[PDB]
Amino acid sequence: GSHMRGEFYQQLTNDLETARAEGLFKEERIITSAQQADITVADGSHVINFCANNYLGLANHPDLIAAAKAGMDSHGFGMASVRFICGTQDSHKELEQKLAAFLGMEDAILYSSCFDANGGLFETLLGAEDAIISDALNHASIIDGVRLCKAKRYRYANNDMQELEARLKEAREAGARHVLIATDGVFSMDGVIANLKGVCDLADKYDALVMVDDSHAVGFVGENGRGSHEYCDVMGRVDIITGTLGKALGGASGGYTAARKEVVEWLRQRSRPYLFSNSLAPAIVAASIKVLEMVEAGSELRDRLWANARQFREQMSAAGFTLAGADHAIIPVMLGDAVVAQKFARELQKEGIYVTGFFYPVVPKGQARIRTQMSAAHTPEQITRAVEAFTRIGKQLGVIA
Amino acid sequence: GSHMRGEFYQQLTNDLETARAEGLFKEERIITSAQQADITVADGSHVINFCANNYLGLANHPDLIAAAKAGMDSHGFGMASVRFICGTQDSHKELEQKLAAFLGMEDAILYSSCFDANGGLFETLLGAEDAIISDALNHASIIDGVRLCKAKRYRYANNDMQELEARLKEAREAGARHVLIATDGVFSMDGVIANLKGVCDLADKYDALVMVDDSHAVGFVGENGRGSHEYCDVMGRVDIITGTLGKALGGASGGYTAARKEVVEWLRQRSRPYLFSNSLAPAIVAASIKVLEMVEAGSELRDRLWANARQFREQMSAAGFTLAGADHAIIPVMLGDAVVAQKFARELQKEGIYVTGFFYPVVPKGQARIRTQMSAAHTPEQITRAVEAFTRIGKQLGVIA
Ligand SMILES: CC(=O)[C@H](NCc1c(COP(=O)(O)O)cnc(C)c1O)C(=O)O
Ligand SMILES: CC(=O)[C@H](NCc1c(COP(=O)(O)O)cnc(C)c1O)C(=O)O
Repeated sequence: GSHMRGEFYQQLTNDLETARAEGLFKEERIITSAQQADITVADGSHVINFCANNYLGLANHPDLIAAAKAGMDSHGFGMASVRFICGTQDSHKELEQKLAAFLGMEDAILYSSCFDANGGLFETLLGAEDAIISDALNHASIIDGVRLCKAKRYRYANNDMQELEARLKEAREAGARHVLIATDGVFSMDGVIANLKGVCDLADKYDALVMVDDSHAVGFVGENGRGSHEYCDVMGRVDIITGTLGKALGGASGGYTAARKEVVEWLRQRSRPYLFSNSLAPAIVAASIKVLEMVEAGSELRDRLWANARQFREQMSAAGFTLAGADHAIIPVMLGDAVVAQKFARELQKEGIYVTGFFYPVVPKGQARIRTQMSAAHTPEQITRAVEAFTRIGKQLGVIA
Repeated sequence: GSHMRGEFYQQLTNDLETARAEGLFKEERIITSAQQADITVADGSHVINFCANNYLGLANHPDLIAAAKAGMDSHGFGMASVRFICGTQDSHKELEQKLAAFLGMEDAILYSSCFDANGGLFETLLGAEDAIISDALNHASIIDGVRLCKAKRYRYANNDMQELEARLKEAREAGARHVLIATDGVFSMDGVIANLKGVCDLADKYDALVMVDDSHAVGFVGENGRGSHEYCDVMGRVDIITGTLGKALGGASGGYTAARKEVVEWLRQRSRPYLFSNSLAPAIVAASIKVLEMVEAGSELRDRLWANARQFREQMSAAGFTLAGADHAIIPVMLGDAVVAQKFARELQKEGIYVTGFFYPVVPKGQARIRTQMSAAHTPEQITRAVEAFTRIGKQLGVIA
């Protein structure tokens, strides 16, 4: 019979139509240009993109494209193999060495994404006798990595050092052997930088390891763009740092875990995504080696980005919008209702501003928002223009007075 | 205090030392050339690679490199965004449409790897009231995808249709709502092709969905290279098919899930790796569109691959070796002892043959082997050389008489 399978398919169709009615259906907008500030969409119109992880504006940089091409010319198109078989080229090692040095760590191991780095981290290093204490606002990739781990789990309210301490005492009282605190370096839907000084101080007091996902920090957060550990001045106090090559560092693909030598080598020996998934492509490896140099010499880019973030926040703050977070390129405009968020975004596009509405499940129901993201590429003029558009539409939709 | 953190690092060091003592430490060998049959290693010497997923020899093909370059010239280096925000270009949709048509499915959704396509599949479609029945030999990526799902789990011995039916009865009698059978199309460490005819017939009898991971079949298995569903004559009967772009289809990176339109759209709306991980890079998207045309152009590469597989299996079997599986490019030479596998691999490189030893945890302890993989790029002479080297070393080591 096909009664149950028929139901499976019918409920999917029903649930999709229901999502649409509730303003929860994500529609993909086709972009026909390369990733940059000024993009072109399907109908050929030009709009300013204010929602990319292209923080330093390098996603379409000539130098990275050139490096990628040179990489394919000398090292090929694909490895067609996981690292331990025949997927390790000299350039993979050069990149890992360069990454470890950049982050101030002993070694680094490559993955095809930070989602995988996180997924293949916890289960490999901790077990049933251990405990993991996570910030409740942690990224989905951290949560899923922790779900695959046998360690006892505990959670503390976002940036709440009082609860973190309570959970640490709880874990230790329960007899946990090794304890690890896991937190985003920057909470991506809120534009909030973690309180790593507070976290590390507690880690010392309770003998716990510290893991930080710096996907939305590496390359532009910190005076040398090293990440949240530099920004919070706890360099050397974070045991494990994971990151991505798909954000500020090029935006193509790839991720990694940087830590002490023992951790990294054990990950190479037992991390499932590393053992059972393709090695990073030569084009990405080559371009990533080049991007780290561009980042190290990107002080002017960071200055621009930082100036852009303060301009947009200051101006939107003056306009009366409710904005989450502080001191980061991610500036979420809080709207609550998903239908209003989608409408606001569509109206903004008519005004030449490209942003996306965020709603369940990427963010909680009732807490919909438009997460804007500044880039070093944006000009003061574009930002003023975006602000004037947000203000006009915000007033028309009853979002602001 | 720091007793526990100190112990954490010491134990990792102890674990590493214990691993190499038992012949379970994987050393990576640096390759300085592009991926191909005749590769170059660190010291500049040339060796023939018989352990790559480069089934059609396209990993360093000039047409793919050219397509990748053109893709970057028009679409940039990276998307620096997940698909629903600003990571969808016209080319992403084009590739998904081409993949769907190629596989004989309604639609397809791209991921950065098949590891993640599997990881983000099950949890999104099934829940606590459902059941997943898995072939015991399933790949780690399927297993980890199932581990994130709340559905009740059942396992059946590899290719055991009797036990598969037993579990289907068990699940249904237990009151399961939706039941899904999950299986590799080709089991990668053994070179065994799944019995999809038997699986699908049973799926109909018990009203169950069927999922197949065709990573080691898409592009070269089947008269038209469509995969195990074509080979087993069950095209259209497999509800969900996942695959990779990192094997026969180029070998760079990327994965996908193909299924009915409503399944695919629901995945776009709720699959975690899709919502919270970078969109596929333009270079890979472009090259992938080209590779599908290359696979379709004719049967020449597939013919050579199968002739090569036939030759190696016949010659190695006549030479006295114990081999696993049948009828596939993957031809495992069973050695049992990890120390012997490691030694055999090293001795083979001295003879100009590059293969790798496989042991715990990639395969059970006591079941070490050297998994060879034929490629359309291999020549009859290279294979004969390989067989002669294997024979010579095998006799020297006492693996064969
Ligand atoms: C290369 C191997 O040794 C082989 N590959 C992994 C694999 C995947 C993952 O593909 P991605 O690189 O993540 O796109 C998916 N399914 C299967 C069945 C396999 O084998 C392996 O694991 O042996
Ligand atoms: C692009 C977003 O909207 C943002 N990015 C994801 C993310 C990752 C995954 O990086 P990969 O693309 O897998 O290399 C890892 N950590 C964090 C903290 C985030 O946010 C997002 O999720 O909102």
